[PDB]
Amino acid sequence: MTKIVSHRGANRFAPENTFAAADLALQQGADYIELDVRESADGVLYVIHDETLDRTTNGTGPVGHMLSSEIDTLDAGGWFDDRFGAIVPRLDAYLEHLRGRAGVYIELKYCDPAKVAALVRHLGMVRDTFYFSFSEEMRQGLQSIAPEFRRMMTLDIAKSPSLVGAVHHASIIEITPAQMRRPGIIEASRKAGLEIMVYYGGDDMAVHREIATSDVDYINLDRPDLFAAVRSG
Amino acid sequence: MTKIVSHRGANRFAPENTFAAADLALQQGADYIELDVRESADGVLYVIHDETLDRTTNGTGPVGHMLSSEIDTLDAGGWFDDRFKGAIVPRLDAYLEHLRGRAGVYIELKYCDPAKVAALVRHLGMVRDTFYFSFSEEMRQGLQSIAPEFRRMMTLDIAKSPSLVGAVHHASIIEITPAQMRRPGIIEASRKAGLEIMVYYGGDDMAVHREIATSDVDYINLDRPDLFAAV
Amino acid sequence: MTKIVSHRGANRFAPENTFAAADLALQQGADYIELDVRESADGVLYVIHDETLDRTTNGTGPVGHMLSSEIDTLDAGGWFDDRFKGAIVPRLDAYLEHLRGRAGVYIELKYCDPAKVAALVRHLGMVRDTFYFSFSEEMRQGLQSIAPEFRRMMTLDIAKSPSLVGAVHHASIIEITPAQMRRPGIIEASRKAGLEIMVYYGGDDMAVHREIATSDVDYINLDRPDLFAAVRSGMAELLL
Amino acid sequence: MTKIVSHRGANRFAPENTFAAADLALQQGADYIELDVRESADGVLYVIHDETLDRTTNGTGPVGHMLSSEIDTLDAGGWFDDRFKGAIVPRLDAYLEHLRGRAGVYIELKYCDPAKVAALVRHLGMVRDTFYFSFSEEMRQGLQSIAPEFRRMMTLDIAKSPSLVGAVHHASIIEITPAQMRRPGIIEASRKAGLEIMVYYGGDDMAVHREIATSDVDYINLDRPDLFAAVRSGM
Amino acid sequence: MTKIVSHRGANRFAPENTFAAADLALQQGADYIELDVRESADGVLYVIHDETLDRTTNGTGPVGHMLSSEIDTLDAGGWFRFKGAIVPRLDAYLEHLRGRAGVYIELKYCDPAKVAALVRHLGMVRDTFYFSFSEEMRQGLQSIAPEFRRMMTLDIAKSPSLVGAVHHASIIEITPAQMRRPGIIEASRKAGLEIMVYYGGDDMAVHREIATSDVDYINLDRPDLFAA
Amino acid sequence: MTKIVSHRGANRFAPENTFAAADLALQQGADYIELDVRESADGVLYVIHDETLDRTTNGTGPVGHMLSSEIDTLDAGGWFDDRFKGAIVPRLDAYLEHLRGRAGVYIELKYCDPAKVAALVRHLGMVRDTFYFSFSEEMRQGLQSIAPEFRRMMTLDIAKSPSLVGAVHHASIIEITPAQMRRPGIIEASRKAGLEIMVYYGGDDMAVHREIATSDVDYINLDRPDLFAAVRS
Repeated sequence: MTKIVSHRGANRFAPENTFAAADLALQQGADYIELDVRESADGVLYVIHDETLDRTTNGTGPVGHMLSSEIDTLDAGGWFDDRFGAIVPRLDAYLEHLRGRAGVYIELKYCDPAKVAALVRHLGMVRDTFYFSFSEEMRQGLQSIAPEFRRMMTLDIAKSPSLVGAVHHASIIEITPAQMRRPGIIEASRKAGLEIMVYYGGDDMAVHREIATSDVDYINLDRPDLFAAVRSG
Repeated sequence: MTKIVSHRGANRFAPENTFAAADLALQQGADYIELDVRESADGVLYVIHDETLDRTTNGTGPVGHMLSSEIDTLDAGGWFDDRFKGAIVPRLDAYLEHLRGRAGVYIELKYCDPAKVAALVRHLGMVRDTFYFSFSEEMRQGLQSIAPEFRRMMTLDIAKSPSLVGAVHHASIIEITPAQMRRPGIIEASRKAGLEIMVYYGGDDMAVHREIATSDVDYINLDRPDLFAAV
Repeated sequence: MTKIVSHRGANRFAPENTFAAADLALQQGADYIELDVRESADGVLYVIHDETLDRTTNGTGPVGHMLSSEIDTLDAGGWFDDRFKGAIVPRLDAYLEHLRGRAGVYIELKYCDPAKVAALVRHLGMVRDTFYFSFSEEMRQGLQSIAPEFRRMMTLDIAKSPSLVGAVHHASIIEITPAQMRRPGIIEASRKAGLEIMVYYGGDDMAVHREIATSDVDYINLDRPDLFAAVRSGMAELLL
Repeated sequence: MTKIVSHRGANRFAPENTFAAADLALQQGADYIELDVRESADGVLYVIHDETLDRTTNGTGPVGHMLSSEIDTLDAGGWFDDRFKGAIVPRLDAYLEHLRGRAGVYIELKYCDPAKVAALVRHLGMVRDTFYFSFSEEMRQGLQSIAPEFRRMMTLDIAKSPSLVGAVHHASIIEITPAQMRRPGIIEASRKAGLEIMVYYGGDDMAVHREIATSDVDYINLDRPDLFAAVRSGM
Repeated sequence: MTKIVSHRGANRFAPENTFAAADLALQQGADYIELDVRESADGVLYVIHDETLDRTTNGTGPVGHMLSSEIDTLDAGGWFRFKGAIVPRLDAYLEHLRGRAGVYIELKYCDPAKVAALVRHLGMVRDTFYFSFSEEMRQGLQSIAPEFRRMMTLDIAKSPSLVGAVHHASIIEITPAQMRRPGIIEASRKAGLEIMVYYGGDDMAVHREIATSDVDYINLDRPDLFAA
Repeated sequence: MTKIVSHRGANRFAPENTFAAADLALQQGADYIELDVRESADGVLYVIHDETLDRTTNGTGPVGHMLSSEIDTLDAGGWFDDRFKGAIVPRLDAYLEHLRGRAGVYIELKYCDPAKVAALVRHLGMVRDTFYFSFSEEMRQGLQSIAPEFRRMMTLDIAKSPSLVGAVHHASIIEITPAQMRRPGIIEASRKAGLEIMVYYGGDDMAVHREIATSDVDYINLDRPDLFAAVRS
């Protein structure tokens, strides 16, 4: 049965990357929660997609340039609705809060891979966690510090299912719906012994079904509720 | 339920690292089969333990100095029982193709070329059902560089602590002696670490076998598949 | 005398990267066959240049997304000429075996598993007569830690300086444009560095071929073995 | 002015590797404190020398097979004296925080997770006033790839030459025996390489201490802070 | 106290990357002399910024394609009282500066092994730090000389806590705008980093700002002003 | 034909690793000169085998602990014979300078800075005419990381199989013993692996010399060039 990976939490009904967005996703049936990591000017791990506070908080400028004390005081939920001054979660709490409740797909944006390794190791969440990053710097870093961690590569970058493990040292391959459909793509990913996650952040119930129907291990989506119902069938 | 890992195949009643010994262990309920691998003078991958041929074949000297053509000649069963005269020193090549689909494989690199092992396993598509280890640092470094994604294991005697099996030795699997399986905190520390757990037994004591089947262990490295299957 | 490196076979008279373009190249006096490698969806090493099958086959899309079983189906000659209707997309497998004992091979990795390439060559015993290159930094580093000892080359365009081919790029062979060949100190620096020199041309100006054949150059990476071979035979006589 | 490095603390008057030993050393004049890092079965960084609890605690067996829960239960002081019956096995956690701002710290990894150490140190902002070493190659290489910016030392016995401390061992500090210190070439060669100089001793000969203080050395890896402390003052 | 790093000498008063621009700046109170290094076709280190000879020489083309011999010929003073000024070999330039100042070496494109050997030989490790916009040059030197001092700009590291943890540098460089921002210097100090500020701006009003700030180095293009 | 590798120089007629012992070797027709490098306390690369200055000089103590200034002033010939009174321990600097153009150089690192070696050989343009080795894994890993290009040898004793001389020890040259040279499959395997072959002897049983010279061997690591040389003529 395909597991649900919630892309930045219950994105459509709660401020992305918030305990609320996260808690909501767990309610709608998400099996995993995806988050994005960044580091404050003073070395603290936070959950936030953008490089700057602007788009999703009461603050502005590079998160890398701000100290945590200030960051910990920003509003990260009012921009969505007044019903939400949610905090820019610290990977510290955000993870401890998720531990035991779900798996976490951690995507490094820019931070210290060592701190991530040390933390995940401290919490004992190695098995139930997997990594990725568009930053080559981050991948190599995490690849050198934590080879044993589960990581994933996109077919888009790997060029071939056979190279996801061989070249990108990953055990999970992310493919689009178009790639999911191509006959050999799944058989190949399977020959390579990869878990398979398909990315789709839309509303087409049909697409959700077709995925819940295919030989796929995960779905990285922006609407867990929909896929959860389709999985109901 | 604990999975069975046949150490050198059912060697108590068959020649170790032989198709016979392996098919035997397989028939006695083995879930995985463990191999020993070395490379010939001319780069061929063989399933043999000792560095030399003397002990388990009718040949002599270092395996690294004999051509594959001469090796495929030797008898790898005679020394054991007369009932084993044909017994060849299997080629990792053919040995894995055979097991491919009948069981899992635990490949211990004695001394060879990691690249050829990774090329081989990736071609047979046996990445998910195999794991590695070596007492040679050189071999582990090579394999670690060539195939980080590969599942591997470290023993507790080397890692010093379960918290270091993955963190320091990049292992996903931890192997422990039955004694260590007894220490209350060891199995728990390993689970905290998220490692798979395997115990090396291969004894006669059917009680220990039942004790391990009882504990929260994932695999049991064995010399007597027969016994454990019953339990 | 200068050695000839056939750029993806005698491509001007045969479908590039094809057993046909290669045999032609051999018959025409080439000492090395240059070939491009990519990997199928299921990990089979193939000889083909483009990322997609569209141009040199009757198939379409990325090769990385198609299973070798269907790939072996395609026709890699038909597009060049009716004479080549059933040319297959060579499996590095067969190709290298067919070339072993017949020529040297210059293997350019486009995108594939370095481990498989190194493993295959070590098995055929072809490490002395093959050299590598790749435009993909990822492929280069992969092969650099997997096969530090293989023979490799770097372009001056990338190395910036002959002295950096081996120093920074770990290569023992430098590739140069005809223009850089003419620069007085380039061939000399490369010589001080202990590098083998290769000039990439592949045009059809007889003058250039004769010039190159006349310079202090070890190899000529070209598109027309027929031309350079003539010029070279001419040199051979004088050599007598 | 030669700075003093207290090897496992004032181990000559207090149970080694305990806060008691650390504060005592601080008082005898210590500039730096030396620890040894091990790791519990569940990944908690502890300050204890031996691979086994036996010799310096009321616990027995490998430190790596025991959960922090039980370790935090041991008596790392009683064996030394009744005055210290209380003593606990210091978690690198708190031990470091307690020293931060009060003294420099020489961290010697026995066997543990380099990553856990590098993260802890960065989080505590103690990068600068701290330096590392280890006799485990596995440990040094682990730390070398994870934290190459850290300050670290190499013993001459291993580096063979002073010009190889940095070039081959990537170290910034060279440890020298009082003997090797005497050779006029050793010290000058070290300085040429831009190295810091530390002399390991831990002996009680006021004779030696005087000489070391005499020499052109930066640190002295001591076992008797009081002795050299007195000698330094006089100068 | 804040030290002065001369961005390839007093490039404003004398031909950049020259013994002249080095002496002048050194005389004006400069503490360090920043220099740009490239390698000739026959492998000789040379101080010159651009990849091509043109801009600051009577010779043309890439430096990488010219033999040291012919390069030694060129005059890198003309284009600026100076005329016979030569393109300095890192050999002489480094020996010439030893004992008189620190040296900030910025690798443009060359062999890190040659640089490390040279600096190790000359006993100049402690008084020198590195950088390079080239990932290749940085990884090369990082693997060859982990111990050398190096800097990463905040522009690239994104966070002060990442200058050492990710780019393995002990020196962080920043702009004045960044210098002005509160918690930046603070975070930089927590990471135990040395702080350098780039500013080739004559606004003597900012030179005053920097001076009063908690900086360690000032990589200026006009030493004189800051010296005042 | 077989190239001659003068192991430490003409051993029975001139103090090992000396200018005198090298020039003498060249006369007996040596093609290559094997050296042993060690670094002086102050960073100078010298040519000397032992870790200490005892056995081969009038000085004493580990070479690494003595400054170059001093070492330069020592006597490396008197120990051998009054004839070589004054022989100096050769800096790899001038020793390579002196050999460039007249011989191949087998540079065996004992314990020094691989970068210093690397830079030197690069500057003197002697990359093609030299190959390397070291029993020290520490030295081998460093040279390997700094100069993968350099040609290097590995003994079959260590590689366990000619097929691993390249694949694992990244070397193109395999040094074997006469004993192994006699074993059938060996030399052939080495050829299948495209390896250059070198045999170590240093003995004086001139029968063997010819056995080696009549074998498919490219190099001979000798103690007596004079002998093998004449067997060559």
